[PDB]
Amino acid sequence: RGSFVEMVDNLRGKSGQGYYVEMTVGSPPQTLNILVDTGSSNFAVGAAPHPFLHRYYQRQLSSTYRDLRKGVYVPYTQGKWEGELGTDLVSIPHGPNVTVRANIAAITESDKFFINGSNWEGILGLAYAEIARPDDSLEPFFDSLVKQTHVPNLFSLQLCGALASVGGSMIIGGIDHSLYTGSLWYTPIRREWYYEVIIVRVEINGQDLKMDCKEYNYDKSIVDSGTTNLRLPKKVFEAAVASIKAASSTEKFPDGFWLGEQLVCWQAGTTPWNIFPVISLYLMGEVTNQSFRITILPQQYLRPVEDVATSQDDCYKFAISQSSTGTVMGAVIMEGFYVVFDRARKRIGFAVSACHVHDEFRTAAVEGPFVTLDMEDCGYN
Ligand SMILES: CCOc1ccc(C(=O)Nc2ccc(F)c([C@@]3(C)N=C(N)OCC3(F)F)c2)nc1
Ligand code: NA
Ligand code: NA
Repeated sequence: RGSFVEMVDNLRGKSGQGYYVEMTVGSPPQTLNILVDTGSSNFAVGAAPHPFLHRYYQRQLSSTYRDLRKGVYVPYTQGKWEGELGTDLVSIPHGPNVTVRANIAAITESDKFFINGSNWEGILGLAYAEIARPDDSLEPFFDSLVKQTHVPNLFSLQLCGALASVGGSMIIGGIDHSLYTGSLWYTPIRREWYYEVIIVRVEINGQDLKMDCKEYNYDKSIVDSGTTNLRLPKKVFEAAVASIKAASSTEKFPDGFWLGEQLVCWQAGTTPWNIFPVISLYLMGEVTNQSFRITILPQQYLRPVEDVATSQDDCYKFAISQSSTGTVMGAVIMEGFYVVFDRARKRIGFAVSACHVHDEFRTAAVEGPFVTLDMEDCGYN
């Protein structure tokens, strides 16, 4: 409990391509890099020589592979994958010292799923059986892990943002206290499908947006390591952009910047971080009428875009975007914080991440308690 030196720094990635962990599947073990995704529930790996993939799962080489004789077709908003279901032995080399027999979807056809130039070749869905494909009887990886071993039913994620390499830690079965400063504050998991939570108040530079709080969770809010942006429901995004624009008035930007339709660039070394406001989300706390708040910086929500082969300078993408699927606390929130997915107690903890990017005027923050009434009304039904 509290100290997991073998798992610290077991995540890697490149800016904008996600965080992956090394895993092995089959006997003898086949090594694969697997995207860590708290916003889905399937363990699905490339199983055929797609030209973007460095490595793929070759079932015919595993003596422990069992075929489930069932296909799975999974369409997303953009892109899709299709695969064949099976189970095999799975390990995490920089994880606990155990082997699990787990469901795997061997991906045999996909479209817009794998990223050209990325170093991962499958996805580890860490959320619950209820959003598993094809249905909730396909047991997710983490549930198999907790059933078959003595690993405690929680994991924690420290995502450290930055061609450029990102890194992080996924502590499986526990919390490592060197990964955060101050205290952890916990918000209830409202329902176990996504890691769904409830936002009770939103402030821009300390100014309340003053919306009905059910607008903040329309139709859900979730914590998702497999999404880059802070996504906000359309109505909330309009109000939030309007405050942000007002708060940073000392400079003007094309409208398209705020919509993610164009980048903005300044000369190297001179990003004026200080004209942009902090953003605070208050979350439902553990006790009636009690909330706490997490605050991120422009260093989290203005993301550097390295590969602009038609510019000299320092270009950034605005990484807060409008959503129709509810609020998504993606890598933009999570790179501020050490986040604890405490499934045994159905709660999610946040603490200031010991690695988050900041400057000498401001820092990400997790603070409470605050008195907030009517937090139950904030959930959408
Ligand atoms: C800081 C960068 O963070 C990231 C960058 C890229 C990526 C990435 O490619 N994610 C990614 C790729 C394919 C995919 F299928 C998914 C799914 C299943 N999972 C989530 N939660 O949302 C989109 C999705 F439902 F389709 C995510 N993720 C995080
Ligand atoms: Na057990
Ligand atoms: Na600590």
